[PDB]
Amino acid sequence: PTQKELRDTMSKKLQEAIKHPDPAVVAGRKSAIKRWVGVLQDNFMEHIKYFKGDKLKFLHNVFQDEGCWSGVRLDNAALGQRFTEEKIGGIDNPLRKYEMACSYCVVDKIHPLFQKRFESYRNKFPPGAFDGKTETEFGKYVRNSLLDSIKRKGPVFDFWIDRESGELKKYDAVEGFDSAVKFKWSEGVEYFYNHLKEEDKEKKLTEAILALSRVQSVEKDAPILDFCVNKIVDKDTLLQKLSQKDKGVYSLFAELIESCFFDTVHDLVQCWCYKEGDHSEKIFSQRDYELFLSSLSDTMLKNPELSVQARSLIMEFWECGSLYQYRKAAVNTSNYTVPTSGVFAELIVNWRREDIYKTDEEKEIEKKEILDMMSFAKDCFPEKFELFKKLIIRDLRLCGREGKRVNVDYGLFAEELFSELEK
Repeated sequence: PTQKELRDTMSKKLQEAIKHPDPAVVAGRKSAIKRWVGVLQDNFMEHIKYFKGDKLKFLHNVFQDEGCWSGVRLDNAALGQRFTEEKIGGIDNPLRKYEMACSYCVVDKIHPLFQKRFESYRNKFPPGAFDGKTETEFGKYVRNSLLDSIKRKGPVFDFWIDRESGELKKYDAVEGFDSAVKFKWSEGVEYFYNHLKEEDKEKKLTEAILALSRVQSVEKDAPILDFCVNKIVDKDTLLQKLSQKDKGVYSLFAELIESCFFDTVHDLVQCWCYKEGDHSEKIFSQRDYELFLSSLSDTMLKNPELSVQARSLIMEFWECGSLYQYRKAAVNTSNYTVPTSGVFAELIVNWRREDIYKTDEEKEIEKKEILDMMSFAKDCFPEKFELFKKLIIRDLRLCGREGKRVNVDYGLFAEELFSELEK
């Protein structure tokens, strides 16, 4: 397989650890595991790629531990403790412990774990005195050589150890926070956030959100945006600042959706779009709206374990009263195209998906959602509905997407919905 397939395989394997009565909790924790492994790029995959047997079992047992979770998000303080232990439940820790202590800001263990790394690294040099240097000179030389080597894997692994003295470095909370944002180091952002003075927290969170909410955003930005948005106390002031930034609101929603932070997007739609001057003021554009829906339906197919939650957010955008104008324009056919043809096609693909068991009740809920959306398209533009139908069918036939069974005419499934609609 490709590296992407190996990451998806590793995520799916670690997701076997997740069991919980609440389906939203299961889905959210499974998405958290996928972000921890890495989706489009390696995150912790780099450390665990070749783990099998007891090495994988150690990770399984960590993610099975209810103490490692805060709702649907990983509890980094608890994870850091587990990932720096020598053994848990009779299984040796397979991870590079100094690197885990750095990443999770386990400040009581970074220095002693680095000393063990330093002592073994020193063992590749001759056992005597080296080049007549003093012990301090030689210790500074080996430590610098070791840290210069480790820093290739990321600035976090050369952040905590003083080059001159070898001691654990101390950071002011603002300096650490800014460095962690620069490093796209989500664990460090949270660690230093907890050390900011109360009067500084809102300003620093807002700075981070405005800096990262841009079309240049990448996957490692999303956990930082999610963390910062959920720590903001005054969401109305945040919107005022973000709406002054070019594509700021679009970029925030888009990055959160693509990384499956669905609960956060739900919360922001409620705060910013379902809130009750100009009653019809918009905070994102018609095209932004269509891109939210298309991103959600694409994420739904890529992550079927989240399909219920993705559909919920699609319907939140669809039925939001302040967005009714966008909803209508989203089903308007013009120049032989309709903005939501792919969304409808992907909802149909999801509805007909059979690789995971779903009850007849869940299938009927999915079907009714689709029929209700199609009925709206027909009611808005009855004279264009025949073209609308053709475009959905063509979109189903033109794309071979995830979750779509090969050599199956999905257009026939669309025709079944269309037929029920007329009668």
